[PDB]
Amino acid sequence: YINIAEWTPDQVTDWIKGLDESMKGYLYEFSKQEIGGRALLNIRPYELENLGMLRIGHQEIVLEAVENLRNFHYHLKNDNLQFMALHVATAAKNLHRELASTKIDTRILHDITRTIATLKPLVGSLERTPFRKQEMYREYCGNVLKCGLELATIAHRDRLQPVPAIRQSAERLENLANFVIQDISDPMVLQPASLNLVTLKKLGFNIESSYNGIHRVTDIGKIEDGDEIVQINYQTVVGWQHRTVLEHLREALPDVVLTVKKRP
Amino acid sequence: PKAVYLWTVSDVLKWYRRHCGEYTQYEQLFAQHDITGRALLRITDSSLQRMGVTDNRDREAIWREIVKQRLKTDIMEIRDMERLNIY
Repeated sequence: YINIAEWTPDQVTDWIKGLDESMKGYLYEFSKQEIGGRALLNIRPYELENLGMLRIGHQEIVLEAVENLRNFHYHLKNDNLQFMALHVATAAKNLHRELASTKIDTRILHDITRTIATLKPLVGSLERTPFRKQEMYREYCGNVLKCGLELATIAHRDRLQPVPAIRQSAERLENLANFVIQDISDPMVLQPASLNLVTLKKLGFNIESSYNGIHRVTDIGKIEDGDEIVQINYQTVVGWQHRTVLEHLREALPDVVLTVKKRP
Repeated sequence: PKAVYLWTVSDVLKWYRRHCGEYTQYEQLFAQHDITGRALLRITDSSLQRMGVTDNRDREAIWREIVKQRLKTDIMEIRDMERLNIY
């Protein structure tokens, strides 16, 4: 059972410790104020400050990690291409509404970075099994990246009439997102993600860790390339640093049980 | 060409002097709050206020530089994803 909302304060500090070396100074206060899983999943900046975490850089370590933890705990059923495209469509429409003379407002520039951010999980999923080796999904990915590059380069001024050009790119990105939502009938885009326990008694895979602490199998029986490791011996590692995930796996002895998120 | 998410606090301070040179008085705020590159990608206008950048004109200028740096990083990451879709 991976009910993060039922985490004891000890499980919270166990997880907090793996985020960054900077967290070690705050574990005592998390335990003293009895921060459980429910309080962790909804933790706010002022509550981090009540715990003595006044450095905003340290707050953002927790908040970024908790945001990944929240997505794993609350929205695993929608962890698929369709709802990634829905996030893209939502951000693009939001950018479009905000646009309704030489200088682009900082707010508009900010909306563009937030819109581009939604492309990253969609594109990342398109470049993994089972979409990676399908010609239509590869062409679709290229169209999304071309539109995203258009948005970013116009915003960076890299490429006369910036607001109408940004508006056209936002509409095109919304249309591209709707291609998955409306035009594709592949059941894979609507398949929920599932968790599987993989027991190892040995083990030749490598772990590629994203910048934000998502750890996937690479360079490789019941484990395939691109599968995300969410626990090692029932310790949740979503959001952990790359180094501490390796340290936890190496110390796990020949007997390691991995909780693995699996690709459709 | 070090990616922003790898920037140390020292890297952020050097970036701040280069792009926010007219606002040197707030440089120590980034050091005191341990604004790494990872933190720089998550700072908002609100967190700059909370850090103590109270002047609206100063904060808007600094916030714009941070957003512009995110766009630069976005362009770099989009090109990396474009190469990953071709190879």
